[PDB]
Amino acid sequence: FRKMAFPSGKVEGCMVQVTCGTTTLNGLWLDDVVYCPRHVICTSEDMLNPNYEDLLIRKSNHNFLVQAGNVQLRVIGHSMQNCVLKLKVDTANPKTPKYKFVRIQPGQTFSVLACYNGSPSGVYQCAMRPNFTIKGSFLNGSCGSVGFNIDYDCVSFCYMHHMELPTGVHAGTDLEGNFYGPFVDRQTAQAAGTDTTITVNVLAWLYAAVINGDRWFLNRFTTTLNDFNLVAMKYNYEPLTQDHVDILGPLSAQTGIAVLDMCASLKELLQNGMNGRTILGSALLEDEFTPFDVVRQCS
Amino acid sequence: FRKMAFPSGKVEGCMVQVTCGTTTLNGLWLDDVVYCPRHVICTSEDMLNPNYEDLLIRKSNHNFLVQAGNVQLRVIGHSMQNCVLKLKVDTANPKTPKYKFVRIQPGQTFSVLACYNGSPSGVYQCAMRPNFTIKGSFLNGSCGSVGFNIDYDCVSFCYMHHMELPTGVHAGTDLEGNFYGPFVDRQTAQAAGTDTTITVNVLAWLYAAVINGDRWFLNRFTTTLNDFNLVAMKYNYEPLTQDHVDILGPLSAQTGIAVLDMCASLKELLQNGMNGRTILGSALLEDEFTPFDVVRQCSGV
Ligand SMILES: *[C@H](O)[C@H](C[C@@H]1CCNC1=O)NC(=O)[C@H](CC(C)C)NC(=O)OCc1ccccc1
Ligand SMILES: *[C@H](O)[C@H](C[C@@H]1CCNC1=O)NC(=O)[C@H](CC(C)C)NC(=O)OCc1ccccc1
Repeated sequence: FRKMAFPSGKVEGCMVQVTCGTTTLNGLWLDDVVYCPRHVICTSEDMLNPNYEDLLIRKSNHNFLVQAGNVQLRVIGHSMQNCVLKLKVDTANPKTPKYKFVRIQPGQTFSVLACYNGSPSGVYQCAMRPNFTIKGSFLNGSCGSVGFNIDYDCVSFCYMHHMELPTGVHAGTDLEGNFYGPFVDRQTAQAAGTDTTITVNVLAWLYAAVINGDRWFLNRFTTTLNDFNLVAMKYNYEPLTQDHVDILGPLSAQTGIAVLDMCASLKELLQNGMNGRTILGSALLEDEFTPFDVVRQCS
Repeated sequence: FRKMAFPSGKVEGCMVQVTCGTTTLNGLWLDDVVYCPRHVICTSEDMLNPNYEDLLIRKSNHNFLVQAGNVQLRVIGHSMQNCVLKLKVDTANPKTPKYKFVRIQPGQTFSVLACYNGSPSGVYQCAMRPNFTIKGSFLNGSCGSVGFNIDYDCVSFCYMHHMELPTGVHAGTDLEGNFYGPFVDRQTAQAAGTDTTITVNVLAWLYAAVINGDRWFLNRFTTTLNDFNLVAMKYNYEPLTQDHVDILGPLSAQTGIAVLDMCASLKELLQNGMNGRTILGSALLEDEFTPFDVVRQCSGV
């Protein structure tokens, strides 16, 4: 049982490099449009406090240098949608997959294809934290890298990278240009809300540990849904809903452990700690596997 | 600090399915050759105790179904090389990347593209353990999935998947069909040797901590390589090779911390524990990041 990302080939064929003056970042080329973060139009001084509409009206098509590998693509239009710039190009990307733009909810997961200068560097799995940050691995020049899920050949784009907070976590937008969370695309120190742990994910991962022959944390105690949620909230865990309990149904049926029995197990785990033991090789309770992630990997 | 796979697109374009009778696994299509585990030619019952030379005698080119998606590739020749089958097909794969076949050492990492029915399913980072197993995530029908590194557009294939051991770890071959470790492709009870911690990777991880400012564990001592190796073995840590000292060179230069000084720091951690302190926010010493993985992630490679 490992943190597993989607194969990135369908997205790799869409990455390009976008340059305006001195600033370089990545763009997503679908059909005849290139999507990228709007702060590519900023100089260093601009970034500190930009007025984007005012900055954008002063740009021409030829201020945008888009490169797909060695080939320049000619920009023939441009518009702005929220924090995302849409560059109309004179060539259609032949490698455009079947795709959709989706806005994901907190606790959901996706794969990130980290890119620099329009070239893919690495792929890894992330979750949208409840405070709408993501614990990523991004360096300078990674903006415009996207997050995605893949279902039967259709790529669901859910994230585009824009920045790193002073705490080292990351913030971005959906493909419509709207930030996840209370962040803005300005070069200013920004704090996130207090993060919480994704409870339904922790339970899914505890079920993964059982499917893989680890049971040390189980007990014979029981709990009601409301009594578990009281303890969970006390420990900065998100509430468990009945929808979550249902979503865990297959994992419960597979292992024969009722959801509320696994809740009792996690409650003890939260109140006693792990006593220096590990679960699936982890000294901490892991919350970036969804129930579907566990099912996909285990079955 | 997270495990990051290589982008998998160059390998995805090479995955096909190979069927004999009812047995289907994955194959690797490079130029006009398809590489796959030789037990594709086994029936359910023949896997218990297979005679591969005799099983292959009864096979002809026309007994092999090679498909890229639903499109059949005609097999025009077959041979066995160690535990892999090489199927000559009549079409050169137009998506063949620049590539090499390499045999990796214990402790080296690679990305695995897990495939089923020749269809890629996920990608994750693995390390070759010192007992020559990998802690993989594989299901029925994953055999023939490959593990690989990429350097400057050249894909180095290092692993092809063949089996699961009773402890739940996995075993396989290089792309010349030579098993890593002392395993055989027979459905027999086999057991991985006792595992050990990958010292060179723990050291890499200590350097990564130092690069990020977490350096409380740096002590005022040093040690010789031989003295360190003798103590490390007492803690179930691998001995260091001369090549291990050399691949730590770049991190040693970047931090100004001598490799043998860092060794003496790790020794103190082994003899006294961490005293309830963390390193990169972990209470456990991590051993599946190589020196290259640390560099690759701190740079924009
Ligand atoms: C895009 O390549 C870049 C990604 C950052 C670079 C460092 N790690 C990343 O993920 N984005 C920015 O540099 C971004 C641009 C703004 C105009 C949105 N700025 C940023 O991330 O700095 C945030 C920050 C500002 C001031 C203090 C502390 C952090
Ligand atoms: C090839 O797809 C398969 C991979 C196994 C399937 C379960 N998880 C895996 O990694 N390899 C075999 O089935 C292999 C074939 C022999 C000729 C080497 N046998 C094997 O792995 O035996 C152990 C085992 C078999 C079936 C389920 C679980 C373990």
